[PDB]
Amino acid sequence: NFDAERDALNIETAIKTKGVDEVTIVNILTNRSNAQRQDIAFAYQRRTKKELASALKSALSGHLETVILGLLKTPAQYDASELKASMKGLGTDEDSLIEIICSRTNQELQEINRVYKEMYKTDLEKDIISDTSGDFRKLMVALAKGRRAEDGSVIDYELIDQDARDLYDAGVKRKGTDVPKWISIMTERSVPHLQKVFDRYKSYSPYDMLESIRKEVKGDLENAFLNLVQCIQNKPLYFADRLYDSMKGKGTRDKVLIRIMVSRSEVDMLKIRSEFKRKYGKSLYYYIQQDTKGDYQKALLYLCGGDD
Repeated sequence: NFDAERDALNIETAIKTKGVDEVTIVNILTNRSNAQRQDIAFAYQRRTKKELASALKSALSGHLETVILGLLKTPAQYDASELKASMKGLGTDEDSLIEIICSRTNQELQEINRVYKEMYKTDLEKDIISDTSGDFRKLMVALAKGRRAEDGSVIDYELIDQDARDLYDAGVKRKGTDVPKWISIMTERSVPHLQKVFDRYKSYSPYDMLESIRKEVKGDLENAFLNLVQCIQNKPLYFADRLYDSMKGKGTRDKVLIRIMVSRSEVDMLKIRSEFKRKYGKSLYYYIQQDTKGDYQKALLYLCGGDD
């Protein structure tokens, strides 16, 4: 059962069923890859004459709408749209903002940039500028460029030690504000490289990288750098934490959990589950199931993908 024509027919049926049949809509869409869902949208329009995203908007509501509409976007469109979303307000959610931009590669970031401009008729860099300020704007602008180095074949041990010390020297030896130095090293070196930088940093600081930050820069670049480093060091662990933080406490910050599950079900969902189990003892399946209800939850559970 990947047959677009049959998928589109079953969804048309399910959408025109008196009172909609969400069970079917969810069983189909959360069990097809992003590419497969694109062929279904196509075949659905071809078949019904209306766009599928449009048909589901009318058919669906609450959190399930949000989940299903997101899934229909290609990854770049999705990211593009969640960057718009999260940078509205003064430009509010600075966490969500790194979440989306840390954790994409240079090439995903060129697509995001290109599409963003297309959907919103304005460069991503301009809204970041509008919706952020101070050093956070300088950081986000530079990340969004997606200009990290790629990879030298042998591990470039030479440059690591230099960066390690330089981060320590700018951050906490000299210390006020050679924050530019932090911005550049954190944005222009490859992830693997920076992972090693974070290990060798321990040699220079009495604290590990994360501990060293706690107390430095306060201006969001404290909290923004705690997020970026976790994200570089260990993406699965990073999303696992953010997933848990969204589901902890009375109720749920359903934006973060939805975005993550939709955005990561095809990238590293298995490692995320793995890490989540070890760090909190319970599986991701379980907190979701518990913390969500209805067709909404089984849509997440399907995107979670497995009972652990």
